[PDB]
Amino acid sequence: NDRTLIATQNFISNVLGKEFTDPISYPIEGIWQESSNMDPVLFLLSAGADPTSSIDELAKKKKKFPCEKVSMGEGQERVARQVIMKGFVEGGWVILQNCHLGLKFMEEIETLVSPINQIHEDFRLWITCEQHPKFPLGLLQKTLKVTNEPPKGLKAGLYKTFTTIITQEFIDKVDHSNWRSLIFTICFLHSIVIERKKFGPLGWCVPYEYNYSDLEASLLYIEKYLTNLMSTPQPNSHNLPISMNVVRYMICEVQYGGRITDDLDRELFITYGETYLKDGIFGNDYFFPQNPSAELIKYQEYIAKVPTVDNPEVFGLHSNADLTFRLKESKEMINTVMETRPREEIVQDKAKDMLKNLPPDYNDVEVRELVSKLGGPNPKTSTERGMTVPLNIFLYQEVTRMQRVIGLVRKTLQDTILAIDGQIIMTPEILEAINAIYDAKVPNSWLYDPSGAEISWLLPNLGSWSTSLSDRNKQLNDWLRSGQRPILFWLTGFFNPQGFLTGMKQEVTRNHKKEAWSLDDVVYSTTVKEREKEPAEGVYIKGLYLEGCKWSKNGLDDSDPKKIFADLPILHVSAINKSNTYLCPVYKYPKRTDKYLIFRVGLPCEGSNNPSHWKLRGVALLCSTE
Amino acid sequence: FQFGIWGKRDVPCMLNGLIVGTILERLEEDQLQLSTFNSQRHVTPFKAEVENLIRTFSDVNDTLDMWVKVQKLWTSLEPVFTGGDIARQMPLQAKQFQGIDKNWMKIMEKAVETKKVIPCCQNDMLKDFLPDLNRKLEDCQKMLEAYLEGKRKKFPRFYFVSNPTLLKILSQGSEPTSIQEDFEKLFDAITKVTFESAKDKKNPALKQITQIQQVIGRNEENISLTGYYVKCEGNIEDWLKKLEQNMQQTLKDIASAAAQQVFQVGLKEFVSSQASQIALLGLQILWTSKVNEGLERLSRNERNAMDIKRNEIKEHMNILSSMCLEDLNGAVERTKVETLVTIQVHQKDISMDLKCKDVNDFEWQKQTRIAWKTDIDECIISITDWDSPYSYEFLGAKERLCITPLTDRCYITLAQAMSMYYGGAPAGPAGTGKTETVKDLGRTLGVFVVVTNCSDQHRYRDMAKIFKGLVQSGLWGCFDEFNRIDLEVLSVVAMQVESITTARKQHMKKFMFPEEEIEIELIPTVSYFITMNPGYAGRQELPENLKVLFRGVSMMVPDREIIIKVKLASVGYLQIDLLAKKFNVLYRLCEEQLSKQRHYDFGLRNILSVLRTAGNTKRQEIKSDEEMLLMRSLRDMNLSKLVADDIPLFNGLLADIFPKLKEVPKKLYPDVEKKIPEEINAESYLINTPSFQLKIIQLYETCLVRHGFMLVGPTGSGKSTIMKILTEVLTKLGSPHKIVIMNPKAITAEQMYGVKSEISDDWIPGVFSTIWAKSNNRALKHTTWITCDGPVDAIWIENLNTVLDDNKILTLANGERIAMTENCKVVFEVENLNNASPATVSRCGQVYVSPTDLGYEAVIEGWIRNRKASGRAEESDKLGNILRKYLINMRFIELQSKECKEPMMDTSPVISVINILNLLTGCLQYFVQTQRTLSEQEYEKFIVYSMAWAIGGIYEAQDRVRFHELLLAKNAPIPQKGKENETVFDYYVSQDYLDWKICSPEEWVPPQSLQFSQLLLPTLDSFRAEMLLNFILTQPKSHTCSNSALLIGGSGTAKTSSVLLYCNKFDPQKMLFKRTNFSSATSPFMFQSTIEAECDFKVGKEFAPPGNKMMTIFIDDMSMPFVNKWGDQITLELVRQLIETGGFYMLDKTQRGNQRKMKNLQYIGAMNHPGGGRNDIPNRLKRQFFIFNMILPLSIEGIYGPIIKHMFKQKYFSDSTYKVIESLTSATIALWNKVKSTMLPTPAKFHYVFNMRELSRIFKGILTCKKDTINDAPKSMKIKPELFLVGLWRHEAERVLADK
Ligand SMILES: Nc1ncnc2c1ncn2[C@@H]1O[C@H](COP(=O)(O)OP(=O)(O)OP(=O)(O)O)[C@@H](O)[C@H]1O
Ligand SMILES: Nc1ncnc2c1ncn2[C@@H]1O[C@H](COP(=O)(O)OP(=O)(O)O)[C@@H](O)[C@H]1O
Ligand SMILES: Nc1ncnc2c1ncn2[C@@H]1O[C@H](COP(=O)(O)OP(=O)(O)O)[C@@H](O)[C@H]1O
Repeated sequence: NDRTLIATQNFISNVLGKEFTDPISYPIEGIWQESSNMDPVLFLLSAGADPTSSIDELAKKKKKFPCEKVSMGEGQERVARQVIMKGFVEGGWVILQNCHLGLKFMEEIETLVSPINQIHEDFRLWITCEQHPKFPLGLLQKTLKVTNEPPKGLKAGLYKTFTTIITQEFIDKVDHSNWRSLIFTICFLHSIVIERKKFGPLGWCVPYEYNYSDLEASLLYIEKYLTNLMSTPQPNSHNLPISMNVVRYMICEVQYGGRITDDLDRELFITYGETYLKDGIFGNDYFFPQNPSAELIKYQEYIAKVPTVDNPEVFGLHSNADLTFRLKESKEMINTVMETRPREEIVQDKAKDMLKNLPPDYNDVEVRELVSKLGGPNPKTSTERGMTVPLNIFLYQEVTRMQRVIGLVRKTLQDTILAIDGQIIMTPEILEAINAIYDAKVPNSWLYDPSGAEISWLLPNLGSWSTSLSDRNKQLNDWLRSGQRPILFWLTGFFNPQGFLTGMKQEVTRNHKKEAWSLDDVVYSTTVKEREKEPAEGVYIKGLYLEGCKWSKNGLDDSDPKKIFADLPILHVSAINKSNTYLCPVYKYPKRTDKYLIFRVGLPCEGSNNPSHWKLRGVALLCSTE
Repeated sequence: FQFGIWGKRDVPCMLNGLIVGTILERLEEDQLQLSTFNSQRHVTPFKAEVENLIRTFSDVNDTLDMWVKVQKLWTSLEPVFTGGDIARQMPLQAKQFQGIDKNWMKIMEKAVETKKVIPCCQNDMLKDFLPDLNRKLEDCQKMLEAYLEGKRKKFPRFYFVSNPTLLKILSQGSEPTSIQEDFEKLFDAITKVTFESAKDKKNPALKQITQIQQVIGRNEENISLTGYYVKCEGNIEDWLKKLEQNMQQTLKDIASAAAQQVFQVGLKEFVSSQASQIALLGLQILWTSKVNEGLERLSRNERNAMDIKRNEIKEHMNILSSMCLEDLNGAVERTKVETLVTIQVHQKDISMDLKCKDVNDFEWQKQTRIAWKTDIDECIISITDWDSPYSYEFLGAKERLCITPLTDRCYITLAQAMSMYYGGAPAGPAGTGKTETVKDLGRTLGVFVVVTNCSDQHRYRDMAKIFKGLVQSGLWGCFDEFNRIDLEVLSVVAMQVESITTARKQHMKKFMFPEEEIEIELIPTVSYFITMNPGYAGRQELPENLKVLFRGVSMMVPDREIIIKVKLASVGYLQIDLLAKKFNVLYRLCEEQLSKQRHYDFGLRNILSVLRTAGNTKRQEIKSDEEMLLMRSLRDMNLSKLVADDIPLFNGLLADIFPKLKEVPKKLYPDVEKKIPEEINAESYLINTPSFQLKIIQLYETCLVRHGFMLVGPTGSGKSTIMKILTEVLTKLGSPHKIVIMNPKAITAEQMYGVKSEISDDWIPGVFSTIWAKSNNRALKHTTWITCDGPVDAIWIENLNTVLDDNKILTLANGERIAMTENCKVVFEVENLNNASPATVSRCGQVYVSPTDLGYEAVIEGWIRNRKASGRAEESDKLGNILRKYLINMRFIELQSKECKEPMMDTSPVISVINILNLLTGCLQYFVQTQRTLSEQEYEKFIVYSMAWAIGGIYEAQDRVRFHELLLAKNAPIPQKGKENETVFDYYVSQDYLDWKICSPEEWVPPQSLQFSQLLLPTLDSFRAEMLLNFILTQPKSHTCSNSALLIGGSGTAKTSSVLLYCNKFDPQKMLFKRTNFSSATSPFMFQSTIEAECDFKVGKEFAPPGNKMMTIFIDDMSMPFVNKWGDQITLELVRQLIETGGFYMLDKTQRGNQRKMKNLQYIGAMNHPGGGRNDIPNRLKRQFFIFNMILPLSIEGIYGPIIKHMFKQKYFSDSTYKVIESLTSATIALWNKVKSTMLPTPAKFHYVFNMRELSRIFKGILTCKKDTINDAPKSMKIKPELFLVGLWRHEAERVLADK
C-alpha cells in the first residue's frame, strides 16, 4: 500500500492516456476570455492564498480602471446593490468578498444577473467564498468555479513563484552578479521551507502559512541595503563589497519570524539559513540542486530540467520519512470514494464485563498511613519518613490523581450500563459514552474538560488506554505496597515528569555536599549507559524511544524500524563550573509542541557528521510511540 | 436651603444644589436611625409620626433625582438653540424647545414661589411632566446627532469621546469651571491649567492659559511654564487648537535650548533643572554623540579616546547612583530618577561590549539612536534604517520599562513594519509584555497612544469613528483583545483598514474613506496595533482578507532575570547578581514541582508586584543585609493563595535556597491587631480565633498593594463576614469605607454593561458602568469596594482587562472611557475558578479561605454567646453540657461509620449544623415565650429530637434503622415505652410533658362530590410534615435563618399535596400565599416579573399596606432550569440574591443603579431526588433551605378508605358487596404493585412510568353513578347488581392502565 498512488497515476495513464497525468496551470488572462458579462467567477479558496492582487493587476492591465470592492458582513446589502447598479449602467468590475457569511444577499444575485434587466457590456462580477454548506445552489448551478490553493510540487511552487514577481523585478538589476544570486537564494529558500511541512511533526511542530508577503518584504529590505551601499561605491572591486551577515539575521528573525510560535523552529530555521546561504556567494560551486546562468528563459529551462518527484535528502531529511506520508495519504484516499457506495446490545455487556477488571480504589485513610510508614532516599542515610523526602510527596500526589481518574471511570461505566439494565432518565453525555464505547475512541469524558484535563489520551478504547492505565497503577502500587524504591523507573507513567527531575535535584543537594552546594548552583547533565547488561546519585529511566539512529556510533536508520529503543540514560548533576556536543529534546507525546518538553539532553556522538547535520535531520528522544 | 444658580441671563433663574451630597448622605443614616428605632421593642409611640416622616423623606428623594436629571438634559441643550442657523435649519424641535422652555420656566417660578424644596416636591402636577420631558429631550438629541458629526469633524480628539459628555463639554457656559474637570480625557497627561484674566478695554477680561500641570497623587505634581500664551475666545475649537499648537511649539523650543545646556552645564545641573522627558532625551543624545566621536577617533588611528568616553559614562553612573536615589523629596521627582537610572544601566552594559569599528557597523546600527539636527532644527530618532521625528507631547514622568533583547526584537520588527506601512499585531500567551511594549514604543517616540478594549457587543460604526480620529490626528491605536469580536464586523473592518493602507501608501494628502461621503485628510505618523490572544473559549479567527495587513511578532517567553536585576539596580541595591538568580530559580521551582491548582499564578504580574513593594523596605532606614529583607518580602507575599497542603512544601523549598538565614518574624502592624478583638467583642455572635487574625491581616496586605482581589473558598467559610469586619476596622480609625454588592449571572451581560437599543436605535445605560461612574468621582470621602458575587464565567469578566491592568481605564462600545481613581477597589466573593484563563487569574491578587479556618464548633459557640444574652439564667450552660460532647464526638460517626451510603443530597456537614441549631431554637421558642426554665433531662430529649431529623432527613428507611441502632448504642434515651417495630422518627417530643406519641386527627370531607372537593385527607405524613415545617416557619429572622424550607421526594410522592394542606390553613386576614412552577426555559427576567407582580410595591420606601400581611412564595421544582454548558445555571442566582439579601436591580429603561427592597417575604421549595438524570441546585444556595426527604406513604390502603365509606352509605343494599368493595380497594393496590414492579421503562418505552396518580385516576373514574348503577332492572342481562360493578372496575382498570 506504500506505493499505491504512483501506480494509480500509472494505470490511469495507460487506460486513459498519459495526457491526463500531466500538469495544468490556469492562465488568468486565458481564464478571462471565458467570462462573458452574464456569468460570474467564483473562487473556492484555502487558507494562506488569495488571487485578489492578481485580479486587480489584470484589471489594471487589460481594463483601464480600478475595480470596486464590497466586503460582505452585516449592513452591506444596499451598498452592494447600488454599486452593482452603477456597474450595470457603466460597465466596471465588482469584487464581492466573504460570501461564506451573509448568505441572504446571495439568492438575490441570481435574480439580478438575468437577461431581463439589461446590462452594459464589459461588466464582470467576481465572487469569493469558503466551505459553508446550507449555501443555496442557485449560483452554484450557474457560475464558473476556480480553485487557487498553492501548488503542490517543489517545481510547481517554484514555477508559480517564478510567475508572480517577474520580468521587472528580475530585469531591473544594474548588476547581473551578486543580487541576482541573492534573489535565487531567497526564492529557493522560500520554496524549500514551505514544502518541508509535507512530512508532518518531524518537519514542523504545527502548520505555518508562509506566503509571498514576507518575500517581497525581504526583497524591499535588501534592495534598500544594496542601493544605499553602492550609493557610496564609486568603483566595484568585483561587483560588490558587501558584508552579508546582517541579512542573515534579518531573514532569520524579523521577516519570517512572525509566524513562529515554537522555540526549536527558531534555531532550525537559522540552521537552514546557514547551510543554504553558506555565508558567501561562491560564484563557482555545486549546490548540494544545480546553479544558474544569467538569462530569463534560462531560468525557465532550469525549472524545466528539475525532476518532478524528489527525495527528502534534498532537505537533508532521511528517506524513511517518505514512508509514513504515503501510508496516511493512501489511508484517506480510498476512504473518500468508500463513502460514495449505496447499538444497545451485547457491546454494553462487554463493557459490563470490563468494569469488573480494572483495579480497586486506594482509600486515602490507608494511603496516607502507608506513605507515612516507610520512605527514604537511601536506607543507610536516613530512617523512614514521609513529607520530608521529595519522592514520597511525589508518590502521594501521583496516587491522588490516579484515584481521581479511577473513580470517574468506574462511576461512568456503571451509570452508562445502569440506564438500560438499570433505570435513569437518559443523559446526553451517557449516550455519547455509549457511542464512543462502540467505536475505537474513548469518550471525551476521560481526556478533556471545559478548559483542559489531559490524562492519558491514547487511541484505542482498551487496547492501549486501559492497558496504559493498568500498567501505571501496577508500578505505582508496587512502588507503594512493598514501599521499596525499584530500579528502572518508567518515566511515561508519571503525570508530571518534571517534578520527578527537580526532586532528584533537591535530593542531591541535601544528601550530598550539605552547606557546600546551593540549589541555584547545581546544573544538570546526563551520561548514556552504553551497555545492555548491568544506588549512586541519579536515576535509571526505562522506556525512552529514539528516532533515526543508534544509541552510540549513531548511523543511518534502515528502511524499517523508524522508532528505536533508548538505552539507560543515567542522569548526573553537578555544581556549576565545578561546541562538539549536540543537544536533543524530550517530548512526552509524539505531537511535538512547546508543551511536553520535559528536559534537554546533550548527546556527544559525532564522528565526521557535524551536529547541524543532525539538527536538520530532526532527531529527538520522544517518550510514547503513537 | 442654599442653591447655586446658573445665571440671571433672562427673566428667570435656574439653580442646582451643590450641597446635595450632604442631603443624600445624612438622609441615608436618618432612615437608618429611624428603622433602627422602629425595629427595637420599646418604640410603641413613634409609628404614627415616624412613618409619615420617613415617607416624605423617601418620596422627596426620587422626585429630586428625576428633576435634577432633567435639568442636566436642559443644561446641555441651551447653547445649541442660541445659535441662529441651527435653530432656523430645524424649526420644529426648536419650537418644541420653546414649549419646554415655557413649561420649565413655569416649574422654576412655582419653586421660587414656594421658597422651600419640600413643598416644592410635594406638588403632584410636576411628576407627570418630568419623564415626558425627559423622553422628548432624548428625541431632541436624536435630532442633534447630525450636527454633532460635523462638530466632531472640526477637531480630531472628540472622536474619543461619547455623545452626551461631548454635549456637556460643548455647553461650557464659563471659561474655567466647565472644562476644568475634563482635561484628562481630552489630552494625555494634563490635569490643571491656570487662568489669568487680561482686562481688554471695554470687553470683560478674557482668561488665558499660561502654564500647565500634571498632578499625580494629592500634592505631588509637575508644572510647565509657557512663553507663548493661549487665550480663550468665542469658539471652543479655537482655544483647544491653540492649546495643542502652543504646547507643541514651546516643547520644541525648550528642547532646542536643553540640547545645548546638556553638554554645557554638566550632568547634575540639567538633570535637576529640566523635566523628565527632556532629561531622558538629553541623556540619549549625549551618549550617542560622544560614542560616535569615540568611534571616528578609533577610525583615525588606535586611540584610547573611545575608552575615555566609555569611562566618562562609567563615572557618570556613580554620581547619579550615590545621591539622587537614596534621598529625595516627592513622588514625581522620585519616579524621574530611577527612570534615568535604568536607562543608564543598560547604556553602560551595551557600551562595555560595544565592539564596533565605525558607525556603519551593524552592532552600532541596532539600537534606538537619536540626533537633534541643528542645521534644520528638528529632532530625528533612528533605528536600523527607519527614521521619524519626535512628536512633542507633554507626558511628564512616566514609569517606562526595562530593555531586554526581546524588546529589541520587537523594536526592530515594528520599525520595519512601519517603514512598509503596516500595523504590528504581536501575539503569545498572557502577561508577556505586549501592550506595555507597544505603549513604550509610543512613549519613546513622543507620541500619544490610545488603548481601547473590543468585545462582542461592538459595531463597525464605532470602529470607523476611532479610525477616522486616528487618521485625522496623528495618534497610535492599540486595540487590546481585538479577537473577541464579531466575525462580520471584522469582515467590514478589513475594508476600512485596507482603504487607509492604500491611501497612506501613495503619500496622498487627501483621501476617501468608505461609507462616509465627505472627503477627509491624513497625517503620516499614524499606526495600528492589535494585541490578539490566540485560543480560548469565545475566540474567533481573522478572515484571510485581514491577515494580509499585519506583520507577526511572536512573544512567547519573556525574559525574567535581566529585568529583575536591572530593577534591583534601579532601586539601588548592592547584591544584585546573586539575588536575581535567587528570584528566578525560586519562582521556577514553585511553578513546576508544586501542586496543580487553578488559581495559582507566578507570572510577571506577581513579580512586578513584589518589586514595587520592595522599593520602600530598602528606603526605610535599616541597613540590614538585603537577602533577609528579600526572603521576608517573597515569603510574606506568596503565602496567601496557597491551600493547606502546599505550605510545608513552599517553605521547605525556601530553606533550600537561603540556608544562611534561619528565620525572621513577620512585620506585625500593631494598631489593627489591637483593634480587631474590640469589635469582635462588640457583636453578640462573634468568636475570635487565631485563623481569623491571620486571614484578615493577609487580606489587609493584599488590599494595600494591588487593585483588586478575590476571596476564593468553599461555602459557609466566613468570607462575607471577613470583608464586613475589615471594613469596620478601617472605618474605626477614620478613613471610612463603603461596600456595594452585585450578582453577575442573575442579570444579562448586555444589561450589565448596557447596549444600543434593538428597537428605537438609541443607547441604554449599563448597570455596572453606572455604579462605576457614580463611584469614581473625586471630592468624596468614601472608599467604595464594588463586590461581584457569583461564578466567574469568562464571557462577562474578561472585558474588564483594561480596568484590572495597569491601564486602569474602563472602555465601552458606546465610545465612553472612564478613568479609575484610587477612591475605588474591585472585589470578587467567588467560590472558586473553573472557567478562567490565566489572563484573568494573574490580573488580580487573591486570598484563600479554608474549611477548617472556622470550624462548625466556633459557630455553635457564637450561638451560645447569644443564648447568654437575654435567656441567660442557666440555659447556655445547661443546653450545651450535653451539646459539646454530643456534637463533636458524634457527627463524624454517622457519615460513613455505619453504612449510610445513600445520602441523596451530598453536602458539607456545616450545613447540617446550621440546620439543627435553627431547629432547636424553634423547639425551645415556646418555653422562651412563657419564661420557663426546664431541667437537664428534658433538654437532652429535645436535642435528640432536633437532630434526629435534619441529619436523618436525607436517608431511606434502611439507613434510618441503622441510624436508629447507632442512637440506641451510644446516645441519650429515645422512646422505649413501646417501640413496637417503630423508629425514633415516628414519635415526637411533646411540649406539655416528656412523652413520645403521634397521631393524625380524624376529618372526613365536605358534602360536595367533586374530586377537588375531595381535596385531601389527614395523613400521618402530612401531619409530621406540618410539625417540622411550622417550627422553622415561626422563627423570626434570626441570623443563619432565612425562614425558608425545602422538601425532597420522588415525582409523585405527595409534594403539592402536603404543601397545599399547609397552605389552606393560612389565615388570609394576616397571611397570604402565592404559587409558581418551573421549566427549563424560565429566565431570570421571568422570575423578576412574577415577584414584582407579587409584591406590586417597593416595600423598602415605606410602602405596601396590602403586602404588610405576610406572604409566601412556593416553588415546585428548583432543579429544572437549564444548566449552562459550563455547569453554572443562571436562573437560581436571582433567587439566591433574593433569599440572601432581598431585592435586586431594576430594569425599566429609566434608572439603573438602584434596587427594590423586600422587607418581608417567605420561601418554600420541593426537589425531585437529585442524581443521574435529575439536575442539582447550586451548592452555594444549599446553605439556606431546610432540606429533608419525602418518602412514599406505605399506607395507601388507609387513604382511600373514607371516600369509599361515604360513597357506600347511600344504597345500604350491599349485604355482601361491602366486603367485596373493600377487596377492590385492596386489589387495585395489588394490581398496582404487580404491574409497577413487572414492566419497566427502557429508552424505547421510556414513558412506562408509574406512580400513585393512576390510583387516584382509577378511583376518580369509579366514583360516578350515585344511583344509576342500581338501575340494573332495564338490562338484567344475566346481571346481578355486583356484576355491573365489577365490570365497571374492569373497564376502569383497563382504560387507566391498559392503554399507554
Ligand atoms: N466570628 C464568628 N463567630 C461565630 N460565627 C461566625 C463568625 N463569623 C462567621 N460566623 C458564621 O459563619 C457563617 C458565615 O457564612 P458566610 O455568609 O460568610 O459564608 P460565605 O463565606 O460568605 O459563603 P456564601 O456567601 O456562599 O455563604 C454565618 O452562619 C455566621 O453566623
Ligand atoms: N520587559 C519588561 N519590562 C518591564 N515590565 C514588563 C516587561 N515585560 C512585561 N512586563 C510587565 O508585564 C505587565 C504587562 O503585561 P501585558 O503586556 O499587559 O500582558 P498582555 O500582553 O497579556 O496583556 C506589566 O506589569 C509590565 O510591566
Ligand atoms: N392525603 C391525600 N388524600 C387524598 N389523595 C392524596 C393524598 N395525598 C396524595 N394524594 C393523591 O396522590 C397524588 C400525588 O401527586 P403529587 O404529590 O401532587 O405529585 P408530586 O409528588 O409530583 O407533586 C395526588 O394527585 C393526590 O390525588
